[PDB]
Amino acid sequence: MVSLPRMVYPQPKVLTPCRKDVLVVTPWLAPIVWEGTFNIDILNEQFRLQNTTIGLTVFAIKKYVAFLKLFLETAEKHFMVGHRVHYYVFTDQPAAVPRVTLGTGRQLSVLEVCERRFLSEVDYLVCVDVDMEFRDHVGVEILTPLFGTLHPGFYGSSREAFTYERRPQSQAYIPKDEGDFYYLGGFFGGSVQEVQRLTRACHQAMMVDQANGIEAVWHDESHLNKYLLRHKPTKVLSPEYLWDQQLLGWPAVLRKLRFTAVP
Ligand SMILES: CCCCCCO[C@@H]1O[C@H](CO)[C@H](O)[C@H](N)[C@H]1O[C@@H]1O[C@@H](C)[C@@H](O)[C@@H](O)[C@@H]1O
Ligand SMILES: [Hg+2]
Ligand SMILES: [Hg+2]
Ligand SMILES: [Hg+2]
Ligand SMILES: [Hg+2]
Repeated sequence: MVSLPRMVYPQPKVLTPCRKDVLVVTPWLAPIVWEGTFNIDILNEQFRLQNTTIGLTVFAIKKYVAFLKLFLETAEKHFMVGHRVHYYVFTDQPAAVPRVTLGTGRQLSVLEVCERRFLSEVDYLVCVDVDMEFRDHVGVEILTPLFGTLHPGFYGSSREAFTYERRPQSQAYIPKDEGDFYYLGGFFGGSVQEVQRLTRACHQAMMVDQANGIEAVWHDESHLNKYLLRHKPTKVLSPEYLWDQQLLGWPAVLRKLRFTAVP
């Protein structure tokens, strides 16, 4: 809304692509976020001017409460640093949640296991798994009305290979000739409104399947892929945002491993 201040930085080169080894924009013109595609300084400016508040949700149940400490600490070093952050930890063990020191402007809410709440406390919801750790920068370059992340195991495969729900009896069914990408169920987000619409669409889809006595091959992840097929995300994060180094190594194509799994 408000204008940006004087800024000095490398002039974008029209005849010089940033990256030439990967697709940096989808067929529906949504950027695909890769290191080297964005100037964080510009993006930080734009989002700070709007005093943007990002909500980060995680569900730590049972033995998973153990990953909270590493998760929160690493997030404190790489997640939306400089912006307002609100962590929402949904757990079945409120007292097991570790006491993590948070930077200023960042807070944490423990929810023992409504929506209207999210609409008033944050501008964006980022939803991920807890058994993870941040290893590098994960910032506002990902914020958009709706985004999904490319699965680290199929980002170089053809649709026919994707592990979509192939049974026509499931609401998550996707034929072999349909599909843009295979998105990860453990890293998606967008505005509060768009994220609730997605989760509401999936919950209903999952009920219909249960009533029909069937469960999608990859559960939640199967429905997400179906919803994102019909509602193209406004931004797609590259595999840099969710990788398993132990299981997949470190390809030259990935200049950074931002969010990874904890062996
Ligand atoms: C992250 C490694 C990618 C390649 C392994 C296959 O990944 C699995 O893919 C299915 C869908 O086809 C599900 O998404 C599984 N959850 C994926 O497992 C992955 O690997 C295991 C070991 C865990 O790290 C899991 O979190 C990963 O998604
Ligand atoms: Hg969420
Ligand atoms: Hg869905
Ligand atoms: Hg769901
Ligand atoms: Hg979902």
